[PDB]
Amino acid sequence: GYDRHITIFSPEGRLYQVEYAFKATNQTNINSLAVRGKDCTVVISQKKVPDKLLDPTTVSYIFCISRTIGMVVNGPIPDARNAALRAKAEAAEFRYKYGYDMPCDVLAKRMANLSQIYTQRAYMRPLGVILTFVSVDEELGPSIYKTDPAGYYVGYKATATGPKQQEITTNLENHFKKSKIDHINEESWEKVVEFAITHMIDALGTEFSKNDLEVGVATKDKFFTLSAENIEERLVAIAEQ
Amino acid sequence: MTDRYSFSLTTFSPSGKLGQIDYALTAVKQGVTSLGIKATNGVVIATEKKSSSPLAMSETLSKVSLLTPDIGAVYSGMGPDYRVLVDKSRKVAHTSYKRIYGEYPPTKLLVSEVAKIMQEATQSGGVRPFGVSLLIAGHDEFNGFSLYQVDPSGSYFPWKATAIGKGSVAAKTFLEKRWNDELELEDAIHIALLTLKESVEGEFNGDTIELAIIGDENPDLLGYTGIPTDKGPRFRKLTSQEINDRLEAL
Amino acid sequence: QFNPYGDNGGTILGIAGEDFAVLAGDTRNITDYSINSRYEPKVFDCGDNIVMSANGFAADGDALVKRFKNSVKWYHFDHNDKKLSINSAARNIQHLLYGKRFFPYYVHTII
Amino acid sequence: NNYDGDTVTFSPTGRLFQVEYALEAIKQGSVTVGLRSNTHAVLVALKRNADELSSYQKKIIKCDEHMGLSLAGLAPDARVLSNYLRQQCNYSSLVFNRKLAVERAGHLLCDKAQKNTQSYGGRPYGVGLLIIGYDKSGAHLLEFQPSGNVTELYGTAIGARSQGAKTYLERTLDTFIKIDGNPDELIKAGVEAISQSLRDESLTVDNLSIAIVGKDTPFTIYDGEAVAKYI
Amino acid sequence: TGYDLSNSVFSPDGRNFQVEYAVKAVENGTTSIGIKCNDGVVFAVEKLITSKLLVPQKNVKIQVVDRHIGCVYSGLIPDGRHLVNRGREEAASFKKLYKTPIPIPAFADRLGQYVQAHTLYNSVRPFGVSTIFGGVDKNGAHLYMLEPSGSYWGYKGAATGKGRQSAKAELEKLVDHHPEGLSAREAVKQAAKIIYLAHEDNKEKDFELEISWCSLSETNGLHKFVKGDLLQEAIDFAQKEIN
Amino acid sequence: GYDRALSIFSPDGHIFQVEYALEAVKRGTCAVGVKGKNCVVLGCERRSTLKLQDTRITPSKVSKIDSHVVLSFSGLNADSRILIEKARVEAQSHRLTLEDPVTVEYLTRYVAGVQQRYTQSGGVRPFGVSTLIAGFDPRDDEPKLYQTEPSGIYSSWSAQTIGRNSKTVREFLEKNYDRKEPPATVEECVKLTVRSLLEVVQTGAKNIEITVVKPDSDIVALSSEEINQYVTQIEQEKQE
Amino acid sequence: DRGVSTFSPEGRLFQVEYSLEAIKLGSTAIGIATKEGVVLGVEKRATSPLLESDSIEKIVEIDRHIGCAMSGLTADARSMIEHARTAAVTHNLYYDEDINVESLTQSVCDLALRFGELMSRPFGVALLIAGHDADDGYQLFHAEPSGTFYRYNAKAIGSGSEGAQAELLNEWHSSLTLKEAELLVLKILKQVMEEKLDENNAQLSCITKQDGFKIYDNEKTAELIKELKEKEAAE
Amino acid sequence: GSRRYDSRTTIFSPEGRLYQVEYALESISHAGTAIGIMASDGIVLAAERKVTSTLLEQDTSTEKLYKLNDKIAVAVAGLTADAEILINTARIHAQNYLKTYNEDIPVEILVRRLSDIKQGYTQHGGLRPFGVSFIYAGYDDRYGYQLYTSNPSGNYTGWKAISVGANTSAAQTLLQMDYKDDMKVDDAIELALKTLSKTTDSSALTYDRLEFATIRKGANDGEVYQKIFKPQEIKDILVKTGIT
Amino acid sequence: MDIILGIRVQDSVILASSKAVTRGISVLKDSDDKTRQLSPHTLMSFAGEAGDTVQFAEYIQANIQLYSIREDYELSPQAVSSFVRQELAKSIRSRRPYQVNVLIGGYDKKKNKPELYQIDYLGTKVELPYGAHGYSGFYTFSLLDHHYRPDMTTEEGLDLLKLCVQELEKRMPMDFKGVIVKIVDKDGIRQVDDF
Repeated sequence: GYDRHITIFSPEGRLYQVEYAFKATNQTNINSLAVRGKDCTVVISQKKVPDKLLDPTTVSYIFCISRTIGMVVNGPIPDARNAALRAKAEAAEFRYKYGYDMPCDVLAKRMANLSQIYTQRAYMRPLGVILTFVSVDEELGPSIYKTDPAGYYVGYKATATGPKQQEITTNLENHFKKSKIDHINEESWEKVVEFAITHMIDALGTEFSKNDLEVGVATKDKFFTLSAENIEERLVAIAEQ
Repeated sequence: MTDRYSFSLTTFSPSGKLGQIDYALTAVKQGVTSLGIKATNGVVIATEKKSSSPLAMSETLSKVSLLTPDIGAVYSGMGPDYRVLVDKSRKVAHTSYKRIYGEYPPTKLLVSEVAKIMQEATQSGGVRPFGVSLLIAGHDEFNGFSLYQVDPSGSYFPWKATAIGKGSVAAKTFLEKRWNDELELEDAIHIALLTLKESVEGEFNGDTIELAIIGDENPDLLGYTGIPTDKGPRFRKLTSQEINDRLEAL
Repeated sequence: QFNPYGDNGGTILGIAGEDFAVLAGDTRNITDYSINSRYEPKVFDCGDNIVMSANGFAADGDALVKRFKNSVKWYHFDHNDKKLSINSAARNIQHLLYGKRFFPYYVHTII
Repeated sequence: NNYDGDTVTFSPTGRLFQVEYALEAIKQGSVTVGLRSNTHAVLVALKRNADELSSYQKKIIKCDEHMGLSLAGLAPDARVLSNYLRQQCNYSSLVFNRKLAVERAGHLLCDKAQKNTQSYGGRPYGVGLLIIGYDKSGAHLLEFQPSGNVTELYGTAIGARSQGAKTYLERTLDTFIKIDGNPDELIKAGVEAISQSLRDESLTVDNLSIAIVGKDTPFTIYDGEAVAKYI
Repeated sequence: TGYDLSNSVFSPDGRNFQVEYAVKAVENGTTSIGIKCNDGVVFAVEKLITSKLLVPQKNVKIQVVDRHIGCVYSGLIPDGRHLVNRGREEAASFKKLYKTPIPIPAFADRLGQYVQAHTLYNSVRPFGVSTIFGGVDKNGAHLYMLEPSGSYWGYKGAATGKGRQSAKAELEKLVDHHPEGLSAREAVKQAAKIIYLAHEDNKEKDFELEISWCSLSETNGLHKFVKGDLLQEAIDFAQKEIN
Repeated sequence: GYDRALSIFSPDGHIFQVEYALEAVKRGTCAVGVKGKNCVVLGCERRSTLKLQDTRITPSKVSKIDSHVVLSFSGLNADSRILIEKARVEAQSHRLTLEDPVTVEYLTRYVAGVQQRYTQSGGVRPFGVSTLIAGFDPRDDEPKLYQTEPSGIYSSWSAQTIGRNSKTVREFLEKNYDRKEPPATVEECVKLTVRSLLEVVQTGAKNIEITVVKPDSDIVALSSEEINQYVTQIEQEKQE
Repeated sequence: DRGVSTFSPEGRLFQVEYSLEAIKLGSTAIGIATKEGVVLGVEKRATSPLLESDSIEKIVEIDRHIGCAMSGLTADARSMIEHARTAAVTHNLYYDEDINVESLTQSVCDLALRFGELMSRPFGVALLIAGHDADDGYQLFHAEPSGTFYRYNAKAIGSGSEGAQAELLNEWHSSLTLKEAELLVLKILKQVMEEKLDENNAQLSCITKQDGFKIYDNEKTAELIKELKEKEAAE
Repeated sequence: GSRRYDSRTTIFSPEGRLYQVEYALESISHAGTAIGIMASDGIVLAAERKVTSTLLEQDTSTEKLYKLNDKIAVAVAGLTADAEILINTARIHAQNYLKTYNEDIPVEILVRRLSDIKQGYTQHGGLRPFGVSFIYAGYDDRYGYQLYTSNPSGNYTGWKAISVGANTSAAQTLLQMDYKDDMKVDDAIELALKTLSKTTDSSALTYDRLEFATIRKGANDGEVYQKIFKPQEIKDILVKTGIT
Repeated sequence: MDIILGIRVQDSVILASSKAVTRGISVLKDSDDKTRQLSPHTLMSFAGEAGDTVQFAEYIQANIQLYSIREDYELSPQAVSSFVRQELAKSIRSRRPYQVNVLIGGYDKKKNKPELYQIDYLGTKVELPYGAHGYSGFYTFSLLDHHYRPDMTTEEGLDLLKLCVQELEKRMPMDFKGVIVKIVDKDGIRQVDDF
C-alpha cells in the first residue's frame, strides 16, 4: 500500500500523507488563539519550556514576517522555521516587485499555493504545520488568515489551533453569538490581549504565569511580540477584575 | 536531490482502468454539489458554500471565479487543486491567446487549454491527477452562450444543464424535468435555486449559496468610458442580497 | 582599452653537441625603457633531463613552463614513472601552445 | 535486512548497512601495515595474486613527492580516491607553491567519502587506505575508512588478519617510534609487524611491497629484488 | 506499515521515523557538552582512546567556523564535518555581502534550515549528529544545540551523546547554584568535571579530554583551543572531584 | 530525464529484457533470407487473419535502406521503423563523408550498434526486432546476407530465417542448402526461398512476399501471380 | 527491485557479480605470453552450420603493438574496443610514441565501473589484452567488468576456463617458444570445446615486436592443428 | 529512493508483450465504436458517441471526428484528452510540411510521424502510452483515397474498411460480409450505419448518439471537400436508409 | 565560381555553368562542374563564396536523396525549390550565413513540364523562362528578352545559349574558361560534351 507513503489518491480519493501531516501539527502539544479588535489583531499561543537547560527567550512559535505581518505556527519547529523564512523572502520580493507591502491574505494564498504543490508533487513532502497570519491590512483592516498542509486557506473573525482547539473555538463562537459582532469592541490592544488570555483560560481551564504564554500584536504599520513583563502587566490587570 | 520521479504515477491496470483518474473522480463524488444551467440569453453556475467553521468568513473563500470578463468557473472536489487551476487558467487566457490576438479566447478554447493542463497531470512524471471536475460557463461573439464540464482525465463535454459532486444523480434528474430550449436567464436562476435546495441540508440563504451569471454586458462594471466597442463584462457574481430577493418568490 | 599582452624583452639561445645540449638566456627583465630585475632566470630544469625557456611575455612564459612541468609530473603518474623523451615533450608542448590558438601565449619556446 | 537497500536509509538502531557492507569488502582485502618514527613513515603491504600464472595486485600508490597511500578492498575505488588526492596535492603546489599537509589530505578524503553516504543513487567507496607523508610538522600516518572516518596513528594495519599486526605494533609502540634517522630498521619493524598476519603463506620476493617517505627521502616504492634485503 | 523505510514519509502518528532512527546514531556517539558563561561559551568532548597507537592531541574533534564560532557534535563524525563545511560557506557569504561577521542566531538558522532540508526528500538521508555550537557577537554570548530533525534552541547548558543524561543533571546543578553567572575560566574547569562524570556511561575504554572557548575578556571574542597549563589545570580539577 | 536501468543482469547472468525482446521476435511473422551465386532473395510471411487489407499503402515487410541494400525484420513493426529511419540517414551520411555508398557489413554493423546501445542505456527498453540485411557492396558482385538481434550481435549467413516457426524453416534450409553449390540462378534462389516458407505459411496466395536484390542497385519486388507460379509449380512436383 | 550500485552483505556489487556469471556462459578464449611473443586463441562456436564462421570476430586489433580477445556478451565489447583504439591513437597524437600496454588496459578498465543511476549496467564481457612495449616487453592482461585487471603469464576465460586454467598451470614455463605456445592454445581449446576443433570453429593470433599484431589465416592454423595431432600420437 | 513507486511502463512481459500497450487496447475496447469505409469516389467516417445524456449540447459538440487539414480527418476511440494532444501535433506537422515543400502533406507521412510519437512512449521515458486508436481518412494526388489505423503500440496499417473501439470483432465480420471494391460513397454510408446499428450496445441507433463525415471529390472538378455532418443531416441520412 | 545561366524551353531546362576556379592571380582549375544532381529529374547549379557553395550543394543533395529512399518517391521540382529556399531563408539570419546563389532546373513528371527556379543567398525564389546569377544577367537578360521564344526546341535553346556565352566571352573582364552544359527533360539529366 504505497498510496499511503506519497501524495497520490487512495481508492476512496484520500491523500493519507496530507492527513498524517495534519497529525504532525499537534506534535508540540501547544494551543494558539487569534482575535480581532477595532484597531488591532491579537494572536496568543502557549509557551511550554520543559527543559531547565533551555534559554527560554529562544523558544518561540510566533514570527515577525514583515513590519506589518506576524505569523504563529502549530507544528514542529524545523518545519515552522522553514515556512517562516519562505514567508519573509516572499513578502520582501512582493514589495520590491509591486511597490507596496504584501497584504496578509495574499501572503496566506501564496503560502497555501506552495503547500498545495507538495500535495500534488511526489518528491516534496507537505510541511507538518498550520500557519496563522495576522495584520491590520491598509485596505481590509484587522485580518486573520490560516493555512494547513492540504493547501486550504480562509479568513476568520477569530480562530484557534492545537490539540484542545474545539473547546476554544466553541468558547469564542458562544461569545460572538452573545456580542452579535465580528470583533472585540475595544479601543486599546492591551484589553484585546486581556480578552484573548481570559477566554483561553476559561476554555482550557488552566491558569498562566508570565512564562506560560506568548503574545503577538498587529497594529497599523507594525506587528510586535510582547516581553514576559508586558504579559505579566497584562496578567495583573485580569486578576484585579 | 532533484525530482527523481521522472516516471508516470498514473498507469493502466490489466482491466484497462486508469486507477488515479478513477480515484480522482471518487474525490469529486465526495465534493459538495455544484451545477450549471444554460438559458437562451445567459448561463447560471451555482454551488453551496460549505463553511469549515462558523468563525471562518466564507466571503474570503470564492468557489465561483472569473477567468475572463465573459467566462466564469465553479467546481466539485478539492478546493486547493481548483484554486491553482484558476490561477493557471487565467494566465493561459493571456499568454496563449490575448497577447497574440488582442482579444479574449472563446469559451471552448479556454476550456480546451484547461483540459490540456489536467491531461498532463495524468501522464507527466511524478504528479497525481487534479481532484476536481470544473463547470465553465461563458459567452463569445461567434458561439454565443455555452456551458462545459472538465473531468480529472481532461475530458470536456458541452451541457444544456448538469450538476457534479455529492447529490449530482438526483440534481441531474431534477434538471431534466425542468429544462426546455426556451428558458429565459431569470427562469434558469429560479431552477438553479430549486435544484440546489434538494442537496443543501442546513441554512439556505445568500450567505451559504454562491451564484454567478453569464448574461448582458455590464457597462457600470467596466470602470471607464470613452471606447464604444468596450461595453463591459458579461460575467457577474450575484450579491448575498440579490439571492435572498429571489428566495422569497421561490 | 585593456591590452592583455606585454614585452619583457631578453633573448635565449640553444645549441646541440654530439652527447650534450646547452640552453642559454640573459637574466635581464624589462618593461618599456625600465629594468624590472637584473637577475630573473627564464631557463628552467623541468625534470627527465629537459631544460625549457619561453621568451617574450613573461606572464605567458611562466604559465607555459608551469603547465609543462605539471605535464611531466602527470606523465609519470599515468605511465608507471616512464621517462618523457625530448621528442614526446616537444609534441606535448605543441598541444599546450595550439590549445590557445585563438588567445596565444606570446612566447618563443625552446627546449 | 529491510534497511540495506541503499545508503540513504537508516536502520531502527541508527546503522547504515550499505556503509557496513563496504567496510566488509576491506576485511576480505589483503593485509597492509603502516607505522612511523619522528623522521620516517613506512607502508608494508602483502600483495595477492589470482593464481601462479597471474601478477600480484599492486597495493601502494604515490600521491606527491612527500605523500602516498596503501589500499585494502576494491582497487578501482582506491584509484579514484588516489587520483583525487594527486589533484588536491597538485592544486596546493600550483596555486599556493605549498606542499599539502597530510592532515588536510585526510580531511579532503573524509568529506569526499561522506557525500556518497547521504545521497540516493550513489554507493560508499569499498576500500580502506593507509596514508603516509612527511610535511612541515614531520612524519605522519593516517587510516582512511569509507564510512568517512580518518584517524592519525603512530602505527596500524587494515585487511584480513590485520588484528595480529595491530596487536604487535601496540606492544612495539615505545621501540619503533624512536627509530629516527634509520630507514632499514623502521622497515624491519613493519615487515615483522605484517608477519603476525600471515597463515600458511610467508613473505616472498614478488609477494612483499614496501614504501617509505621521510626527512631526506621522497615517497618511493620497493618491489621485486629491492625487498629481498628484508626476507 | 513500511512508513520507516523512506525519509520524508509521515507515519500515521505524524512522525518521520528515519529522523528518529538518525537520533539513535547520535545516542550511540561519545559525550559532547556546551557551557554558556558571563561573556562567552565553553565546549568540551569525550575522545575514546580505542588503542595505545592513537597519537595524543592529534585527532581534533572541535571545529571553528569563521574566527568567532566553535562547533562540537556527537554521532557520525563525517556527517558533522559536512555540516561545519556548509556552516563555513554560509558564514563566508554573510561576511562577503554584509561585511560584519555572522551573528550566532543568524548562523544557527543557517545550519537549522540546511539540516531541516535533509528531512524534506526521500533522496537524502537525515544528519546522524546533534551539534552543540556558539560564540560571541555584538549582542554578547550565545550557545545552541541542533538535532537531526533541524530543531535547535538557545541553551544555558547543552549535552548530547551516550552520557547526555549524566551531563544534563550536572549542568542543571550549575544553573541552579549560579543564577548571577559562571566565569569563562570556571566554566572550562566545570566542563572538564562534567566530561569525566559523563565518562561513567562509557568506562570500558579510557578517554582524552578536549576543551575550547570564546570569551569577550579571556580570548578577545575569538575561538581558541584550551592547551598546556590551562588544560592540565582543568584535568586536575576534574580528577579531584571523581575521588 | 527518465533514468531507470530497465536492462540489468539476473543472478544466473541473463538480461531478461533482452531475452523477452527475443520472444517478441519469435511472435513476429516468419522472414527468410537465401543468397544464390549472383543474388540474395528476401522472403516474408504475411498473416491472413487480416482480410479487407489495402496492400497498395500498407507498409511493405522489406525496406530499401539505399538503392543497393534492403532490410527485412521479425517482431514489433513500430520498433522496426526507428531502426530503418536511422539506417537510411547513416546511408546518406556515409555517401556524404566517404564519397562511397555503405558496404552491407558496415550498414549491418551500424544497425547492430544502435540495438546494443538500447541494452545498456538508462530509461530505454531493447528493440523487439531481429533484422535480415541483404545487398551488394559498391562495384562488387559477391552476394551479402547478414542477421542482427536485440542483444546487438550480428553475423553473415549463407541462408537464415527469423520469426515464428523459424526453427522449422531453418531445419528445411539446413538440409536443402548446399554451401558447395548455392542456387546458381535467380529462379533457383526464389524457388528454394518459396519452398522454405511453404513448410510454415498455409496458402501460397497473398501470404508470401518475395524481393530479389541483384548487383549494381538492381532490386525488384515480385507480384502475386509471379509468386503464385512458384507455389503452383512446387505443389505439382510434390505429388510424387 | 533495488539499486544497480548496491552492495551485498558480503561486501560485493550484485550487478558486477551477476555479469561474471554472463561471462562464464561465453565461448572460451586463451592467451599465453612468451619472450618470443603473446598468442591469443578463441573458440568461435557457431550457433548453426549455415552461419559463415569467418564473420565471427572475437579477436581484434587495438593498435599495431596491441591485440585483444573477448568472452561473454560480445556485443558489449564494441564500445570497449572503440575506446581502446581512440585511447591508443590519441596518446600517439599527444606524445609521438606507442602507448604502454598497461596504460591501455587501465584506460579500458576505467569505463568498467562507469555504470549506475554513465551507462545503465556493467559490461557482460571479459577481455584478454595482449601487446608489447619497450619498457615491460610482452604482456597479457585480463580486464574484468569489476574495473580490475591482472597481468598473466597465461589465462583462459569463458565456459571452459577453470578446467583450461588448471591445464595452463601445469604446461606454462618461462622458456616456451612462440610455436610451443601456439600448439598449447590449440591443445587446451580442443580439450574444453564442445564440437571437434578445426580451422573453421577456432582462430589463432599473436603479437610480436617485429611484425606487430597478426590474426592467422585458416590455412596457417589448419597446419598447426595437423602438427599438434601428429605430435600427441608420437608418444 | 523513488524506484519503489516505478510501474516500469516500457518493459516486456516474459511472453514478449508490452503490458501497458495491451492494457491501453483493453481500455479502448470499451470506447464507442468508430467505422471507416473507403469507396472508389470517397471515404465515410462514422462513430458512436459514448452513452449520451438528453441535456448534452449535440450540435456544438466534437468527441469522435476531428479535422487535421482540408484533405485529412481522424475518427477517435479512447481517452479524448489524449487524442487532442496528438491531433494538435498532427495539425502542426501538416503545416510544417506545407511551409517547407509548398505542397499538402501525403497522408502516410502524417500517419507515420503520429505513429512514431506513440512508439516512443512505449520504448523510452517511463510515461504511460496514449490510450487512443485513430482511423485516418484522407486524400493525396499519389494514392488518392486512403484509410489507416494506428493504436497505442505505434503500429499503423491501411484498410478498405475498418472499425476501432467496442465490438470490432462483430463489426469487422459484418463489414467483411457486405463490402465490395466497386462500391460508391452512398453505398458505404449505408453499410457504416447498418453495421453500427447491429453492433451497438444501445437499444436503438439515433441521430444524437452519432458523429458522421464524408471525404468526397464531390466538390466542383478535381478537388476534395470535407463534410462534417450537422445533427439534422445525420437525422435525414438515418431516415433515408430507413433505420428510423 | 562566377557564371551560371539557365534556359527553360518547350520540353527541357538547360543549365550552363563556367568551368574556371580562380584564387588570387592563378586559375587553379578549368574543368570544374558547378552542379549537383538532387534527384533523377532535378539538377542544381551554384555560385558564390568558396567552400560555402559545394558544402550547401552536397547538404541539399543528401536531404533530397534521404527523402527519395524514405518515401520511394521523387519530390516535384516546385517542392525541392521550396525546401532549398527555406534552408537559405533560415541561413541568412544565422551566425554565419551561406553565401551561395543557385539555379534549380527540373522536369515535373506529373505535369510533363520543364521548370527553372532562380534562388539567391537571401532566399529570394522566382520561377523564370531564363535565369542568371551575378554580373552574367547584365548581358544575357537583354539578349534573351530579344531572341527567346517560349515554344523553342532543346536545339534552339542550345543555339540561344551559344549566343549568351559568345556575348560574355566578348564583354566580360575575366576568363571563365567556357561552360559545362546539362539538359533536364522527361528522360532525366545528360551532359553536352562538345560546347
